[PDB]
Amino acid sequence: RDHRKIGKQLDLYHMQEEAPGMVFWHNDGWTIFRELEVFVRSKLKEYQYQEVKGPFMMDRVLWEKTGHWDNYKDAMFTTSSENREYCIKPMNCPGHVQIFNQGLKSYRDLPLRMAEFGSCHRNEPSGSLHGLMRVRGFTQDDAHIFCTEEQIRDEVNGCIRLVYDMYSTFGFEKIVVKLSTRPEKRIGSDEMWDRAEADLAVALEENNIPFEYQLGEGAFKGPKIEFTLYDCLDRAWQCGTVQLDFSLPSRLSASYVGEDNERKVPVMIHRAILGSMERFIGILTEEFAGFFPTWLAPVQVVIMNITDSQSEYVNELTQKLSNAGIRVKADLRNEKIGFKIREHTLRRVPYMLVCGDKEVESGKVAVRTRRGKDLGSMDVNEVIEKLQQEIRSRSLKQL
Amino acid sequence: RDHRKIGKQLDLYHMQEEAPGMVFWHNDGWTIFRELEVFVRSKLKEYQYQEVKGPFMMDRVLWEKTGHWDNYKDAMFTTSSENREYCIKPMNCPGHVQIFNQGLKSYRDLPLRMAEFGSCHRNEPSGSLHGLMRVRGFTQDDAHIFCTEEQIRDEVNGCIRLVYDMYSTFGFEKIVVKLSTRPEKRIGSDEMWDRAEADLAVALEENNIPFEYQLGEGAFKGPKIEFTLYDCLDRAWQCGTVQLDFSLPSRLSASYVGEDNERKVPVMIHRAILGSMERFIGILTEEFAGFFPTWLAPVQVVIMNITDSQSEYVNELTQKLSNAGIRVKADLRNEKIGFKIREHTLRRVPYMLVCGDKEVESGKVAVRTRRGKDLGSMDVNEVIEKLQQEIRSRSLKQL
Ligand SMILES: *C(=O)[C@@H](NC(=O)c1cccc(O)c1O)[C@H](O)Cc1ccc([N+](=O)[O-])cc1
Ligand SMILES: *C(=O)[C@@H](NC(=O)c1cccc(O)c1O)[C@H](O)Cc1ccc([N+](=O)[O-])cc1
Ligand SMILES: [Zn+2]
Ligand SMILES: [Zn+2]
Repeated sequence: RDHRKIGKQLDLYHMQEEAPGMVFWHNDGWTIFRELEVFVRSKLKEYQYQEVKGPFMMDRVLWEKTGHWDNYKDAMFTTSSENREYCIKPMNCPGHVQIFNQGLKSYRDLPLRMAEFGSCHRNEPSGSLHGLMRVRGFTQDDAHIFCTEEQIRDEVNGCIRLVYDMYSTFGFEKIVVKLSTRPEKRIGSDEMWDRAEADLAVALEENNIPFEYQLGEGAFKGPKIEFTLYDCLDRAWQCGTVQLDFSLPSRLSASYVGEDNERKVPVMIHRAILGSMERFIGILTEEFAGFFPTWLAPVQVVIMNITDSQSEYVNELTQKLSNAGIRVKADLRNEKIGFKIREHTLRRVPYMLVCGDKEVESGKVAVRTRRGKDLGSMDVNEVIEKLQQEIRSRSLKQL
Repeated sequence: RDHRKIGKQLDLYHMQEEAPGMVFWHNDGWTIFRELEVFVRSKLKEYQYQEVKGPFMMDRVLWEKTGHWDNYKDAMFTTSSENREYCIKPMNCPGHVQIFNQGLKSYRDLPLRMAEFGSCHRNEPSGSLHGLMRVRGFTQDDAHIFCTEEQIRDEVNGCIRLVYDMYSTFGFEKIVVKLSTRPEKRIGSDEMWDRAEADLAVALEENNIPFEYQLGEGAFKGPKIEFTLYDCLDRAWQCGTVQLDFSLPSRLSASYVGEDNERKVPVMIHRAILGSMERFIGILTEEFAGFFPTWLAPVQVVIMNITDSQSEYVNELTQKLSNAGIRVKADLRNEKIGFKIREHTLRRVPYMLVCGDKEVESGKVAVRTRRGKDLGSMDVNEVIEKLQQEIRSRSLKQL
């Protein structure tokens, strides 16, 4: 249960000192990463999130208008061009406000939910880097919700449902929720904080979450919620964050016309469910110990001949499974079938299809699982339907 | 036919001086961009391209090992960290060789086709920037093929087929192909160039392409092919490039074990079909004048009520179309139906579904196109099937 060893064994990714803290994703690791994005996109569709893409660097003058910039200016990579200085973005939020500021908005556009899979970079001390857990370049399942004060409770509800629904998909059902105190120095009126804290407290009560208040001081932007999942080793991983912001929309001049035809500043809700997805893949690799569920497995099925007489059949099957949307590989190598099955079992391929002489003549295929279970000779279409159901439902367990 | 005006009208993207040459993609522009990636991914699947992801910056020491670095060092953004200097990648190729250099390879791994949608940045003079056509950050449909000398002809054939097949999808069928001369200063033996030029010439003859030899000097890496499409205004756009490389794999220490058990340097083939995809969207926006084909349209269907009596029906329909994989929006605003239809026609929505009292009671829906064609009342499932066929086939024209 070391994602760096499993990552190497399954050829998921690598790192080198020429680019510290930045992942080289190999084909199979990138497959897992794209599948996670597909999964995230399907869950946001339910809430009608927009999906946007912001630029990788912006003028330092823009970043200086955010606020508590001094505290983070040390962690950003900077660059320059034509006597102008840029920061590689360490966060997507100011870019999202730029998109919100294009076009007059009014109350009828809110809540405006805007998600991005945007790569961000931070200049972390090299001594703290570790595998996929602590990186310099990361992509989170990021989004920002622009809403009114009244809409906070409903919007925080949606985030809560999204956290519990996405975590359970992977088998994470023990979840701890920590609310945050209000620090000495904050932006915003006391009244505005008091109402927002009421929204958060009401939203957690309706869902019956047992929350604690965290001992350390919270942010200056607004109240904050952090979600911690526990893996099968009962290890704690803080992944989800919901952060209210009364500061950034005002600093970057976001506004909308309200019902009273009066110009107002939207509330921003920053939130991420998985957090850094490089890290979440690290957690998953260890949670499953490399036995990825079928929908996540880089290679879902391997089809093998016993002799060269079945090679044309195996290629036919492979094309058929591939056209049915299954990540499938043919293994036509000159190796004994017991050698091939063992090799692909060690590489954690969910299903293994064996094609001898009986199967070419019958139109069927012999099915073995990576756990060693012998499922017998099955019709090709039966196998396809069963595989498609396991994939579309993102089932955690096999047939 | 100005993509910057159409881009603004349809709310596809914007740019600002805080990040010159770098696109802020809005929801609808990003939808087009992701659809293009889906399309590219489906065409590469046919050739079993891998898809990888490399880091955004690498040590300047690595970039200096490439060769003709002096010529391009002026165009890269540089940054630094812990008394070490990095270049924001202006190209994906050295990152792909790093991935190839992880793991011993042999002849049985070749050809190894490795694609990436990787964002790259170049420090272009601000005076040359223009819309989506000349940017500082761009993503091309990039790939690198590692192969043997013998495999060049077959590999170049695949690229040729991919160029003609992808361009025709968008309606581009007039294509001009230019081969390149051999410059005075080149890397590689004369013999190695002579054989590779024979591979390229044979590959073009088999496909019956009329090629010209370009007047200007070619690259020093190897022979080169450029493909130029013509749009409906008969404007020439050079998009595809196939560039042989005998230099980079040797400089960055790529090798494989051959059949004779002898260590050898692979040939690299750099290729892109669409080129910069920001630019290709610009070309498409002008080619279609904003009337995107259904599969590309940011919003494929809009469903409208006439009064509040049909709102529940419209929401039901919307959820049904959405579950069927159609990008669909309900328009329940308090506006006359003729006003709503005109508005969504001006925004180039392919299909418009009108729900009055007759349609709620009949279970049908009235269909109007963005060209003004009245298709009559249709069963909901008929509409879904027709829409799914137009989408899955990426048809250029409506029903
Ligand atoms: C304030 O913005 C706070 N943001 C978050 O905690 C946050 C959580 C989930 C999603 C998004 O988009 C969020 O912004 C804070 O700014 C986060 C932050 C910490 C450190 C640095 N840094 O460069 O050292 C930047 C941002
Ligand atoms: C040599 O590599 C040549 N490459 C290409 O033309 C190319 C075409 C299609 C796909 C890929 O991946 C390619 O590399 C050349 O290096 C391209 C290049 C031009 C200019 C700069 N620059 O930073 O000024 C970098 C690379
Ligand atoms: Zn944020
Ligand atoms: Zn290249």
